[PDB]
Amino acid sequence: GYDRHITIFSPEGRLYQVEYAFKATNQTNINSLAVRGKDCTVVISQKKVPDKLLDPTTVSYIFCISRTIGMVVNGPIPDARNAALRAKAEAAEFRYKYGYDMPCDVLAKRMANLSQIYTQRAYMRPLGVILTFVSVDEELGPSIYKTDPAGYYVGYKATATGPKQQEITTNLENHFKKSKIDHINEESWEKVVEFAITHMIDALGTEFSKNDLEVGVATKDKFFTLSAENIEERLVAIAEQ
Amino acid sequence: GSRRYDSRTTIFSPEGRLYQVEYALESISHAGTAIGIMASDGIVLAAERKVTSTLLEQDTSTEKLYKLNDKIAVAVAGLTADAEILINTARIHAQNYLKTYNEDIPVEILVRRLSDIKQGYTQHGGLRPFGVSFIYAGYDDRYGYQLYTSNPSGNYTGWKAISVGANTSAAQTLLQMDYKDDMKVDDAIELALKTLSKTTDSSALTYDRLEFATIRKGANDGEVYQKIFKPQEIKDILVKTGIT
Amino acid sequence: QFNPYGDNGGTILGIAGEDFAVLAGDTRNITDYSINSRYEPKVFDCGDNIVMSANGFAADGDALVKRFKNSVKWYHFDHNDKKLSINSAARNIQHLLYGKRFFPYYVHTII
Amino acid sequence: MDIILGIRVQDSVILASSKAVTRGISVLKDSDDKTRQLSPHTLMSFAGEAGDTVQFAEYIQANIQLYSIREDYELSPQAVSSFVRQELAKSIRSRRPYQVNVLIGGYDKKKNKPELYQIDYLGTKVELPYGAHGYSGFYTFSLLDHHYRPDMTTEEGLDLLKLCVQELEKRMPMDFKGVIVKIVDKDGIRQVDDF
Amino acid sequence: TGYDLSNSVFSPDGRNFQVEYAVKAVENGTTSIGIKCNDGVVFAVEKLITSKLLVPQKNVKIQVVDRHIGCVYSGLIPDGRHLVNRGREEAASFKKLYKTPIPIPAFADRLGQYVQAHTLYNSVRPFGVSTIFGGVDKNGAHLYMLEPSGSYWGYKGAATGKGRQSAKAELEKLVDHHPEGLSAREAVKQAAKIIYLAHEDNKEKDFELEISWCSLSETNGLHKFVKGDLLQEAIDFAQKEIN
Amino acid sequence: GYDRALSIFSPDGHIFQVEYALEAVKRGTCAVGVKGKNCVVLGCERRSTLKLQDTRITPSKVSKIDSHVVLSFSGLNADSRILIEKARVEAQSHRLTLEDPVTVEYLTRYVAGVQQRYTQSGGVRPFGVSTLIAGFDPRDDEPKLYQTEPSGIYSSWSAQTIGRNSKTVREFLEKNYDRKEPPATVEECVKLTVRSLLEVVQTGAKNIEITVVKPDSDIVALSSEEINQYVTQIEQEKQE
Amino acid sequence: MTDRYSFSLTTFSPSGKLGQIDYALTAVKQGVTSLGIKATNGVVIATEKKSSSPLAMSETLSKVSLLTPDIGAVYSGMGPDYRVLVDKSRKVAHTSYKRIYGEYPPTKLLVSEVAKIMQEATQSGGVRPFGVSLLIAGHDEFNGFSLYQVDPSGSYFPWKATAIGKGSVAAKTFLEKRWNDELELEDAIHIALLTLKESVEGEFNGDTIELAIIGDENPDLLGYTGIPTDKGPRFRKLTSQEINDRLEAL
Amino acid sequence: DRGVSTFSPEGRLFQVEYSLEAIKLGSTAIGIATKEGVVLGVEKRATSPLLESDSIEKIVEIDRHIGCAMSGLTADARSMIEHARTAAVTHNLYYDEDINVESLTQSVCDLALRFGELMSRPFGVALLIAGHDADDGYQLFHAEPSGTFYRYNAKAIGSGSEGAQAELLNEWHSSLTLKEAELLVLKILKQVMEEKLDENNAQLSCITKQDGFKIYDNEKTAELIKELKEKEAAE
Amino acid sequence: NNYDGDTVTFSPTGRLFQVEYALEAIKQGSVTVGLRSNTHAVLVALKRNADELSSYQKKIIKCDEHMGLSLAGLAPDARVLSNYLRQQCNYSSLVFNRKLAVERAGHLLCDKAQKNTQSYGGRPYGVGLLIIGYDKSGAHLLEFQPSGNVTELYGTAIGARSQGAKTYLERTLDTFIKIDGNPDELIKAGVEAISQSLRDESLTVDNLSIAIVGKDTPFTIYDGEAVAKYI
Ligand SMILES: [Mg+2]
Ligand SMILES: [Mg+2]
Repeated sequence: GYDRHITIFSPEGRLYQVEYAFKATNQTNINSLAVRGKDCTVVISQKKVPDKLLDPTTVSYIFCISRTIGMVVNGPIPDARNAALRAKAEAAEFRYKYGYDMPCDVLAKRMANLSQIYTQRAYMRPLGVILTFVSVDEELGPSIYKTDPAGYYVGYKATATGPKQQEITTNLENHFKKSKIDHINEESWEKVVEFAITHMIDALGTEFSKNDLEVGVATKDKFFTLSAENIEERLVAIAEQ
Repeated sequence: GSRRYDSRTTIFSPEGRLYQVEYALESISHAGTAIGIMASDGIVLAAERKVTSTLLEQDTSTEKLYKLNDKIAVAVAGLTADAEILINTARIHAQNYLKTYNEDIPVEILVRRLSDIKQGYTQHGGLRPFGVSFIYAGYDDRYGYQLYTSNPSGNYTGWKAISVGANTSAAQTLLQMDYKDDMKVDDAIELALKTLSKTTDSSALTYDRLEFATIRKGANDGEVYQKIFKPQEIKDILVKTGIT
Repeated sequence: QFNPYGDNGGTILGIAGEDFAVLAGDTRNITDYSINSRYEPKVFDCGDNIVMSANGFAADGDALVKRFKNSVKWYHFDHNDKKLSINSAARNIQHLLYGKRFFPYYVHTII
Repeated sequence: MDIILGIRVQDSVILASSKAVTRGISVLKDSDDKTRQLSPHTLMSFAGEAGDTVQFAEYIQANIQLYSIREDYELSPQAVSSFVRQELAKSIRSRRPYQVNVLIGGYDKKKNKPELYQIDYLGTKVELPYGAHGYSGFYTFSLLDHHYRPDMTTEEGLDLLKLCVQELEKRMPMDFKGVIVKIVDKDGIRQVDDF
Repeated sequence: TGYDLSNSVFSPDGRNFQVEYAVKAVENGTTSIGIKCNDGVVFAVEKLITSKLLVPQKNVKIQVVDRHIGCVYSGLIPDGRHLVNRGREEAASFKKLYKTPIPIPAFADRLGQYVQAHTLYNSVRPFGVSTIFGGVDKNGAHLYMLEPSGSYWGYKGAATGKGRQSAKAELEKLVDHHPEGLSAREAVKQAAKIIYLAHEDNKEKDFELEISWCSLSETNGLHKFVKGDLLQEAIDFAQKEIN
Repeated sequence: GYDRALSIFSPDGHIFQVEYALEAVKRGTCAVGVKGKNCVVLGCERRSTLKLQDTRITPSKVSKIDSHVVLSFSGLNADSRILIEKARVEAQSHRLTLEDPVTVEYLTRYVAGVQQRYTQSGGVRPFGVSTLIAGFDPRDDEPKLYQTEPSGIYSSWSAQTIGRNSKTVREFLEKNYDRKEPPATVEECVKLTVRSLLEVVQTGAKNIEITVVKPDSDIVALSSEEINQYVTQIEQEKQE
Repeated sequence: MTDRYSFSLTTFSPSGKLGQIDYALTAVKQGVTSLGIKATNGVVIATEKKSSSPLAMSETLSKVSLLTPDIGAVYSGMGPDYRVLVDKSRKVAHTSYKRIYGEYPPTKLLVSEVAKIMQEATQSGGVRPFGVSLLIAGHDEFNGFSLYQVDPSGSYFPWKATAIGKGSVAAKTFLEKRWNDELELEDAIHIALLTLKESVEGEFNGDTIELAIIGDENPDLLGYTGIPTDKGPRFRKLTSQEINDRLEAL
Repeated sequence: DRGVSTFSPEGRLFQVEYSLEAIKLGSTAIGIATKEGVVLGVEKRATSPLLESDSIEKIVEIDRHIGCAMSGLTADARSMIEHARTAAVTHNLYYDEDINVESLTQSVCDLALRFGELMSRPFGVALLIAGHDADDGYQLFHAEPSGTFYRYNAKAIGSGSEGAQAELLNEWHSSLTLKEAELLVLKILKQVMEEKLDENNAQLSCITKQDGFKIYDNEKTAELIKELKEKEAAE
Repeated sequence: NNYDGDTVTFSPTGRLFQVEYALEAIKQGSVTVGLRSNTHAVLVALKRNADELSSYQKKIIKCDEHMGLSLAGLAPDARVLSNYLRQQCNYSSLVFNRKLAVERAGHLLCDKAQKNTQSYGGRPYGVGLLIIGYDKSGAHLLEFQPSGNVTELYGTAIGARSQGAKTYLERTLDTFIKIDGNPDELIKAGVEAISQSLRDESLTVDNLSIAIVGKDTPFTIYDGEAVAKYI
């Protein structure tokens, strides 16, 4: 069974190395969530600093790819940084060649096409990561596009990734079946962040301090990540229920 | 390293055979039978297709019979895709000879270069051979009408009549039986069909499972016409010879 | 336009005796009408009882002397510390010079 | 080097090629054959830059001899001329082009007809009743235009050539030390061993 | 199985066993630590003395990158050197284009991406080292630790090799009992002690201590070796604490 | 490019891919060569598992390398074409630079060199071909017959055979060829050649091919016609 | 030392099977059903948009792709493989045809190029075959309307009508019953919607069904006027609404 | 399979060790080195009586002052001889002098280990390189496909070599004349060859400072076989 | 076991078997000793003949006037690594007019050996080297191991039975380290050390090889009649 070691088909038409790369996705034991406001796209990921010897500021799975694009990674950090550096390089080059900022969905497709190649060419292993790209695209508005080791990508109303992904998904599914719209009908990104953290707490059934979360926000013409204090501020407002 | 996953496509068995060539030949033996018969006054190419659905498009089609130039055609047995790679090579190689010498390529020289390519895949590069056998039907002004076959090994030989694909043992016996040198084209056409009729693996041999082509002396004298039969003409030549 | 060559003047002189040989040269280095140095030696001991001067363009001269001195070093390494015959040295230098046949060392060599 | 002539008659091709080889001030040689046999019934004469002409002629000769062995068959003069043209047309856009003009005189055994091809160093080919390269044409074409007839015998062709060589010896400033003449017919190539 | 015979193969768990086998060679190595201090970082390492035939002071294991970065590693020494040589090329090329000497986080990712790249192909072996490195950039001090997987984070303190667990626990003490900051000269002594404490596990042979430091106040933001007097001071402080 | 070492040593000190290349030769249709006193003859078995062949256009089993040297082979037909092509190119190249056609020994040494190169090059298998190379050195009337084999070793032979049932006919020639007394006439040498094939060849039919090389590029192949006249004659000489 | 895989990962087994092509075809068999029908005045290709999550916006993932203004493709099997094949198919239509002849390639010629790319993945060093079968529907001035199927081997065949993936056996039987050589395009759209209902388990409406035609020229879709001989694309994706319009008279 | 350039647990290269087995299967070759010259002798071993024995070339000239005897896969030696000749002729061109026999050998031996994933396998042939130079006089070298070369007063290689070498160990002294060495090589060959030694299935050569490297004609060797058989009848 | 197929594979314990197998070829190699004072550095190497008719494999190679090494194991690999070292010494001389530090020769050798142990289709060097050299910071001795591990020592020995010499030198440390200004006394100590690694056969004229480099001594090799003085 050497069809299990490289990206060639099994007799039942399967790529086991692609399947096993998906299992590496959950190896960090982190859950991430993404929703769209009217004006913004919010990404939230669990932040776990097990070791006290770690400098907690250097522990992040959210990346500022471009001025406008943010990317959160579910999977081991070396593959995460590999993917991040590439997408940064690809978004900069796109700008230089074509004279406008790389759209979220185009970078997602590009990174997915790169992922696809590793599933077809044998000497390249797939990366054990799922890439969730977020921006407020100038043509398409608030955008979530997500990439997997299979080289699959699609746009999302909202999405979740990690071990507890299914619980977070059905939680969000139920809100939208109810609220009956594409997005979180909210003015400020601050209240869409609050929504995101809330529905994460409900689905996971666990409580978050300011150092248990990582938050990224995409608005018109800048994507930024919140400090411990900007989250702490946001958690404190969630207390008023 | 990567050595672990290498089949070594270009090695000898302890008996001095090429594993991959033998297995490619095994592959071709399950392909629709193609027959070439060379008459005094022309050549016939008859190819039997695989089981075909009613929805499959009958007329605008040619999976088995391909034109190389105005004076040369091939019947294919094996992977259609592998054959088309080798065909476009041969078509170019024919056009290169024409541009260089301002003369149509002699049939053997074209057959040799294609055979020499196939040979290359068996000796170097660590790639699988082409799972294709060809019957070359062509005319040139040195040897007149010529029939050749090439197989995945890179071997090629000349023939008065030959089959490739399925049931070639059966077909080669039937041809060896009813073939004679003086035989004219219309006799050779009839023999080709009679042979497929007896070696086919379904009961009815209808027009829709046949590709047919003739290279005739028939034209404005001294020049050679190359005819790939329309399905109506295969229906006519099947009724004419009373197989339907 | 960049001229890769120059002329540092100087003059050299080799005379062969019966059981000795002299290789002499002035120690003046010039460009145009200026003196660069009043003592800049251009006659060198390359080892194996061999003396060498490459007079003309000092940069090409020093490059060649340096290459030949290295040639002596590797002759020892590759041929079990064998002494390099003056005739063998001469032939080696021909191949050094002709190695740059289409971009010559602008020097007059005497060993 | 200097003068090379060709004339196709009834059923042969006659190539005349100057014998002189001049290196600046001195005539180094007075018996040079500016010709290679490409196949038993195909002859090429050449003139142009020193070294390139022999190098090009011998290179063509080897290629045609290789083809003969491989196919056990002699290429038609048309095919050889087409091949040679392509080699020159190839070389004209080279880093250093071949500086060689050629006459290809062949007897096409399959068509029982003699053929003369004039190809310059650019790869400019023409089939001609009679041809020359360089300055040879300017003197002889007036004589050949007049006296030439498609149905001449070989000895008639040689006589018309004798006239051509005489006019050249009269009006050419350069002494080309006479010509070596060769005939290409159904029986192959032979040399008229004086003129 | 078969999953562990080729580098860059995912096991059905989702692991690269060859990277995990690389880690075993790291754990098998001598102890090495980094202590991040107020305005700098300190690197110390355990050098086993096979024989009194080792010239003391003369088999240096800590390596400088550029002028301002220290690197120390545990496991396969050649692999560590090869990674530093790459780090030096990366830092030279960064300086050449951008004039400023390479920031430590920027430098960490250069090694991160390079080491990660040796887990991508079956035609290369992962790095048989964990690397503790860092120094002083324009944003203050950074300590980093990098593993054969290409995984790296910023640390308050870090340890690897045989004595990684004792060191790890001894670092944890300092983080708690000095929350506001540890001084450069303090960290030098503390580093000497922790190497001595973690020599418990390589009890077999006795060893030579080696410290380096990169402090904005004490070394001007340059990586220098702790030699002669201040070394002997920290050796003495350490002899006292294993009593 | 494919790098793999396909020809490598085995613990017993054998190179199996070379030895297996010889097995392919063993299977090849029989080929024999016999030195006359002023000629060489190449005989070749041609299998009759198939008739309905066209023999005007089927590759002939003796190839001209130049006008004065020929090459027959036993083994893989496709492999032989590559060796023949290279040898024909090298022959023209030799004429172009040395201004003399190849000696049979030189042309042999070249083909042998190609065969050897494929026994210690990455990503190639050896040639499944042994060759008989026969002819006359230029302006020389002493005949030449050489043998090459997939390993790349080559040597001169008074007479030699290769391919299937070659051990049978090598035993025949060993018994029927006096070195002190080579076949003086052309007919004599041609006869001994056919006789050795008839130990192995089944019928006299279109089963045998003979090519005869005389000095000064004098190469001609016999048609069934003229071989039948030996087959007829030797049959009627079995009446003891 | 990066790519050492310079040898075929697809070889002949003793039985003469090419393992990896067979396995790629197995991967297509598991794929969601797609189909195509030739009418006399058009071609229709259609497939089911099976969503991974209800949170996915399945208009973003397009399974029916424009290759040229007069050629469309659909697939069954591995979506990512299809995506990169559409990208190479669009580019090869330019590089090796339009940039030479100033016009878009005819259907069978472009199909020939796609097939060639897929054949090379079947033989070239260090790659597996493509895990898709495409249905390519297109029109060109000198061949009229045509429909082709391309398999992992690089083999292609022209069809009057066919289907591929999960319920292809079922659907190919359905199409045989209902196909005649006198279908007007509207009739073939209707038949395609019937054939696709059989194989579609869940919701069946304009939002779960992707359907494109190669029909009449669409001046309204061209983007400019002023050149009388550029009349615009024959390829048109039907809107969510346009599909539901026909699901009335179903 | 396994790497072509891999070590056995013993710490030896598999492919080198396996090539050494191929050389043991090869025809015998002997060299004796004397102050009057070096002698090279080989068993020809014609595989059939029909093959013309003098077409077997297992002793070969490199320069006028260097000769070569081979044993093993002799086709593998084509390129080793070619390199050696090129090296010798090249050195003369660069230095206008004869190239030392040791320097020649070292050059040939540099080829030997340039193999693996440069050629695909090591050479299946050992060489006896024998010559004269002014600095070190008459020399015999044994060049293995391991890249190692040893200098020998006398050495045997091939199938007959284990016995032949113990036989040379006995009879070699530092005061052997050339004629003695010629006879001694004929003696030890006849002793180890399967078939019976005559002037057609064995061949001699020497290198003298004076007349350089010469391969002996069949007539010259035949008379040394007579001289050998006569000699051994006595006592 | 399964993990000794090539150098690119780690064992589950985390070892490189191909490197350990390369290390093995050294211990099969004939013994060689290195030792140095503050003024001189000496190599003594026991040379191995093939048989009674063969020469004694030369085990000491000169790299520059101020540097050279002794080998144990595959001699062709010693040739490659010595030849690489000669070029680096030569490069430092030509470009920087600078005699190459013995400590830097170590680093370059280490980094060259390492490359062969990390990538596919390579093989570790099958030789260990002892590098002596008098440079700008006095006498130096280096032990090179084909894992890439290079160590600066006062003395050492490598090859067959080298453990004998290595313990003698470990004992005699303070005796030989202060043989400054005496070349012969520093060699004698080396010839005594190498004798701890003999059995049955012992040092003859043409089986013993001594090299010395130091303050006023160009790296030079002593063989044959010029070592009789030390037996
Ligand atoms: Mg892969
Ligand atoms: Mg013209």
